[PDB]
Amino acid sequence: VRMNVLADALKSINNAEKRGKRQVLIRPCSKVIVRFLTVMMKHGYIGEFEIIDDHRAGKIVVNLTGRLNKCGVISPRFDVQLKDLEKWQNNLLPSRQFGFIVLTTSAGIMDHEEARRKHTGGKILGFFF
Amino acid sequence: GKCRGLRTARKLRSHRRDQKWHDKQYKKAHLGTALKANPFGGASHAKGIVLEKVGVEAKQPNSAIRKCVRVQLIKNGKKITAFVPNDGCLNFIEENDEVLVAGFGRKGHAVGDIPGVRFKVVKVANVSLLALYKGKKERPR
Amino acid sequence: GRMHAPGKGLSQSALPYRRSVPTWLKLTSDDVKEQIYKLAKKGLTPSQIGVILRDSHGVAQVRFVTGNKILRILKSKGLAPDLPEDLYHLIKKAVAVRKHLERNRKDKDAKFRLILIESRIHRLARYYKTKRVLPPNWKYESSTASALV
RNA sequence: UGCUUAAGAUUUGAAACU
RNA sequence: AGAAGACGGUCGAACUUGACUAUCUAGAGGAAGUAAAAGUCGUAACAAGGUUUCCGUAGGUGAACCUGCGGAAGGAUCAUUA
RNA sequence: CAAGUCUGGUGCCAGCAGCCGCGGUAAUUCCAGCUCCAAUAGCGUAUAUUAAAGUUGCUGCAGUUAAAAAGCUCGUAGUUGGAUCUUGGGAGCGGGCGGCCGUCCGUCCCCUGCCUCUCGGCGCCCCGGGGCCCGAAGCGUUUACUUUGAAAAAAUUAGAGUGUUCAAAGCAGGCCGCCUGGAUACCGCAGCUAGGAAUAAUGGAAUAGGACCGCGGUUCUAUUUUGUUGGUUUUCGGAACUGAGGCCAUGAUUAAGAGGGACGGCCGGGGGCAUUCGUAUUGCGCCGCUAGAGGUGAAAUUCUUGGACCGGCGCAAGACGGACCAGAGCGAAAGCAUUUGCCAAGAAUGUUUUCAUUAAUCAAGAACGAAAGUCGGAGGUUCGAAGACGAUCAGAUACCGUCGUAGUUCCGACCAUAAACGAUGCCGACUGGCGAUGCGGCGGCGUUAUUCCCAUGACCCGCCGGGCAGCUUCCGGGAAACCAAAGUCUUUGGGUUCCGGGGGGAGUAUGGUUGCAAAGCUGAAACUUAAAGGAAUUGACGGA
RNA sequence: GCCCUAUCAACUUUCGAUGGUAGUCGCCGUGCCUACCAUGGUGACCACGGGUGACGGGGAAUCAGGGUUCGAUUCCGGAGAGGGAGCCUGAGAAACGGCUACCACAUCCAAGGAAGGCAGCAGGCGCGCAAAUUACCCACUCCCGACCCGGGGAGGUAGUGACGA
RNA sequence: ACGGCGGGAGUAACUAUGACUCUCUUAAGGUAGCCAAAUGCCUCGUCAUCUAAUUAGUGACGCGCAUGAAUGGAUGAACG
RNA sequence: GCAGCCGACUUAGAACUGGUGCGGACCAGGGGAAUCCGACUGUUUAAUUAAAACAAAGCAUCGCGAAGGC
Ligand SMILES: [Mg+2]
Ligand SMILES: [Mg+2]
Ligand SMILES: [Mg+2]
Ligand SMILES: [Mg+2]
Ligand SMILES: [Mg+2]
Ligand SMILES: [Mg+2]
Ligand SMILES: [Mg+2]
Ligand SMILES: [Mg+2]
Ligand SMILES: [Mg+2]
Ligand SMILES: [Mg+2]
Ligand SMILES: [Mg+2]
Ligand SMILES: [Mg+2]
Ligand SMILES: [Mg+2]
Ligand SMILES: [Mg+2]
Ligand SMILES: [Mg+2]
Ligand SMILES: [Mg+2]
Ligand SMILES: [Mg+2]
Ligand SMILES: [Mg+2]
Ligand SMILES: [Mg+2]
Ligand SMILES: [Mg+2]
Ligand SMILES: [Mg+2]
Ligand SMILES: [Mg+2]
Ligand SMILES: [Mg+2]
Ligand SMILES: [Mg+2]
Ligand SMILES: [Mg+2]
Ligand SMILES: [Mg+2]
Ligand SMILES: [Mg+2]
Ligand SMILES: [Mg+2]
Ligand SMILES: [Mg+2]
Ligand SMILES: [Mg+2]
Ligand SMILES: [Mg+2]
Ligand SMILES: [Mg+2]
Ligand SMILES: [Mg+2]
Ligand SMILES: [Mg+2]
Ligand SMILES: [Mg+2]
Ligand SMILES: [Mg+2]
Ligand SMILES: [Mg+2]
Ligand SMILES: [Mg+2]
Ligand SMILES: [Mg+2]
Ligand SMILES: [Mg+2]
Ligand SMILES: [Mg+2]
Ligand SMILES: [Mg+2]
Ligand SMILES: [Mg+2]
Ligand SMILES: [Mg+2]
Ligand SMILES: [Mg+2]
Ligand SMILES: [Mg+2]
Ligand SMILES: [Mg+2]
Ligand SMILES: [Mg+2]
Repeated sequence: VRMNVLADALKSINNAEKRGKRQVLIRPCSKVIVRFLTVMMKHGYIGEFEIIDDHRAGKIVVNLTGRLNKCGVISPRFDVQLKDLEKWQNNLLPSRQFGFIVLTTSAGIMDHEEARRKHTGGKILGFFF
Repeated sequence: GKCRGLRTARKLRSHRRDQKWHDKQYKKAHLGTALKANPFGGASHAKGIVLEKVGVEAKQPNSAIRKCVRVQLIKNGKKITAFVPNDGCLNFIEENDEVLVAGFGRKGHAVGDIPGVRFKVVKVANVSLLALYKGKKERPR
Repeated sequence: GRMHAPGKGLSQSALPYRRSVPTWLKLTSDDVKEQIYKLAKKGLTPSQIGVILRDSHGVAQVRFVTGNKILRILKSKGLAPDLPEDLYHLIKKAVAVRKHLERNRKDKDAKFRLILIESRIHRLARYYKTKRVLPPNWKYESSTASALV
């Protein structure tokens, strides 16, 4: 069964691109996933989504544009200091121009370019480009 | 890998620590009884004493009789088929001498056409064989 | 995914979004509490209670009208049996099977289902010995469970 | 609308851009 | 003040008598195994290889191999009619 | 892998060659001349070893057919585990989307508790009263994680400076008594400090011994003062024990297209025990007529005038349940088909019932496991290993044909192996369609019977769950045959079990262990070899 | 905070194993040891037992990032002087270029007896594929003493030297 | 059921016991297995060990004057 | 759960003392490593042979349905 919902959603958002869809539905509503989608929205990879509320694990309907190559998820979760984040973006992204490793810290969920601002590191959740 | 947890280290390391033993170059070189059953004992040269001169056929397309020397070693007491490399240099070897045997070069393995001969001859009676063959030196009479 | 069966079935109830009460139900929250003190005092399991209540009384969920659920209601008075009913019917089942094996030696199938009922017992009883509805010296002994009828 | 019908020595081949 | 000397206790190497780790000798020859340009008797296998092959199990025979009792198709049938 | 088809000798001989390969009377590869190359005061040959090796794989491997997933479920450690609890407000500057609000983006700052109406009150506003705003003294009931701060022997390494005539080194030296230098950085795993509170664990009230807020009781102890001072009593307080109260908005998150459990009608060669029927096969009996009947390619051993073979009536016995029977159903797998009955179990669907993470996979340890085989007992129709015999053949100890023991069947104790194959581990989803077929359910024109019709049966047209399957396709992959999975994989990570590292030696030796035996589970090396093997293409070939 | 092995899965305990009390010894704290009572302590999170061609650490060679292999060897810290036990003087040693005995190896003898220890520098024997002068000097750096002043095969300078640069 | 189980000399590609047979006459012609044994004349057979030294013992080789399968062959705890 | 009465024999744990002597007489198993034959128990040549011989359980053959088999 489902040990990671965020890890069955970024694959359910991976299999709609290689087909060429427009809008898709995900079954559980995590607060992590919600802070994740509102990370990808600030960079404008996707459109504006919405959440559906029953009194359960709510649902989400995402609108998709055409700039989203591959959204991923790391398992398991690690700890990444400031001298490891270089050796992750060395060999987990295409180039140094774009792509966004995303990681939670004690300050909140943010990308690595921001983690350099705030001089902070913490546990990793995934990557998207 | 197949398990990918955060605290699965004694499973990974006690799986690699077993499956290393099925390598061939790890098992022959590292612990095991190959260094025990090496006739040299983990070294690159060995002296010996000749006891007989014999020849060995060659294998397929080829048809000749290569030349070999049965040698008994000093430090163990085992018996080795050596090889006389050059042309006609069997006629400089007389019985009950000392030869300095070197390994051939495929790490203890049969080579070329010659069936099962590991080791070759470098020096004879403390006279280097390239000089005894060429002419720079001469057998001590 | 079932426990001891390869089935993957999907068939159950589905409560709607609307939690709230209907209008033709004029019954009070404590008149239903007397209907329950009546029925369980006569003697009936909590599930069959929630079946009778929606077949001759017209109530969907008792949680929506009263404050708490059925067994928790009974629990604050003293009408609940000590062992729960689903354990009770997996002992009545493992008994009627051990009887069939005793009169039938060559029944390998009932010999095979007995081990799995025994596993769902020694698997529940250590859920209840941590939720602490049982003393830690309660043991499903094989040949004396029939006394605890 | 069907019966049988064993065997045959060791060796010996390779291609360049203007 | 005290030279030798003794009683017994202690510390105890060392000596005759029991078990474990690693190394060695004649080693029978009984038995194997592999490897060697050209030997003998045969035809089991690859074409329906001339009895369709192959696994599991027992029994037999100079040799490969044969024959039974439930499997598989890696087969020569993806099919045979109201 | 840079560089002679130069000349003379041997003629599968002698020899070179790490690998493919050369030599049998014209050898560019052999022994020699000539010439030619690469490195140069150095160069080759052995051995140990690291990179190349994503051929040990945490980053980063494979498991249908090539090496490869236990026969099948259960199961304690272990490893991994669904959703849910706090939003915010002002202070400033840089700037441009827009008719001084601004709709403002960027970025810094400020708005955690008192144990302090006991620390004890540094200032500071407030009107001897306590008092405000606020330096610190000494807790604030947690780990895991992250950032900072101390601490960390030199040499070495990385590195500035310098002109030993340069350089590798070395720490010196440069100007007319003078001026310096001899630096820095880096230094995991744990412990101490100091802030951070997303994620990941773990806590309270539901037999209410509940948490505060005060009034009443019973045992206690320390001091300053009733002058100096001795029993006793309090005040003031600081400890228990204990009676009736008042009060909070007074207390149980939701009920997973996660899971258990109850009920409801149904289904099926599912399993165990009993009951019944059926021709046939062999054998036997009495009759009926007659010289052949079996049997192979062709024949013979074999039976027969004491009547075989065929025909009819009967009768015993022990097996097997066709045709109906299909790319249909059930079962964890092996497996399961005559009628009838009893004993309990189980899937799927229906469900506005129930409890509220009870779940997933699984080292050791366990149940079942076709055939054959073993020790016992009954029962022995038919077939039939071993065996004898007749032909065939050069020879057949084989296929062919007659007879035939052990076995084949039943109950009881064992053994645990198969191409136990879909030669594809289990849970989880996800991403195209098209027709079908099977259980449960939802509607519907209409025929069909019940007739007296709602309702039950049979067709017909649709919807939904899951169960074995099927065609078609540029999803996608793959060495290719081929697959809605063998797909979502260099754009590499959903969780979690077992197992392979060239071929043979070899599933052998020994050592343990279960078993009455046969045999089974764990399970190496020594040596030996450069190919063995999988998928497609062309040709020749076939008693296809 | 460590290398290989489950063909080592159960161990320890009146032979002190794990604890309580009072003592003895010793520089002090303790089963370190006696006397009396209790029956406990570790282990699949790999105890116990066995191997190691194991001296440990600072570090060295190759390397993208990860890592593999080597560290006998000039600096720090421990162990030992043929093997094992015992003890004196002394602040400090179970010391060995100090003594007492056993075992093994070993010298001179008038045959009564005596004495010894290179894994200190040189140099031979041996074993080996495998590794240098029985030279010179306290001047340098430093150490010892009663001490400016005497000593030091520690050390330095030369000889061998194609490890290598 | 008593009882029986011999022969014709070499066949290769260096010793060469000998492959595979040669070869067949009077009913078939010593298989599985064991040994100088309580059965083997030559005999104190040859080899290794047991002893200062072993015609005996134990282990092995088989060409067995004249071993052998219910005239029973090989086996192995307890007992004498 | 206490008092009082009667009463049989054993086992265990310490202390002292004797010239190392203590089951003090009687009673009272020498032991190990291997071969051959027979399975064992049992029985016999009274008066020279008690064993490797017969027996024995197990195993396997043969005649016979009563006027018959022996
Ligand atoms: Mg990985
Ligand atoms: Mg070759
Ligand atoms: Mg489960
Ligand atoms: Mg030839
Ligand atoms: Mg064939
Ligand atoms: Mg055929
Ligand atoms: Mg065949
Ligand atoms: Mg046969
Ligand atoms: Mg047959
Ligand atoms: Mg096939
Ligand atoms: Mg070259
Ligand atoms: Mg290597
Ligand atoms: Mg591979
Ligand atoms: Mg395979
Ligand atoms: Mg399999
Ligand atoms: Mg298997
Ligand atoms: Mg240090
Ligand atoms: Mg949590
Ligand atoms: Mg039928
Ligand atoms: Mg297992
Ligand atoms: Mg039987
Ligand atoms: Mg038969
Ligand atoms: Mg035959
Ligand atoms: Mg059978
Ligand atoms: Mg059986
Ligand atoms: Mg399995
Ligand atoms: Mg291999
Ligand atoms: Mg191959
Ligand atoms: Mg050290
Ligand atoms: Mg790497
Ligand atoms: Mg490595
Ligand atoms: Mg030191
Ligand atoms: Mg001493
Ligand atoms: Mg000492
Ligand atoms: Mg000295
Ligand atoms: Mg000495
Ligand atoms: Mg030394
Ligand atoms: Mg001095
Ligand atoms: Mg010195
Ligand atoms: Mg020099
Ligand atoms: Mg014989
Ligand atoms: Mg003997
Ligand atoms: Mg005889
Ligand atoms: Mg017999
Ligand atoms: Mg014997
Ligand atoms: Mg007797
Ligand atoms: Mg007598
Ligand atoms: Mg007598």
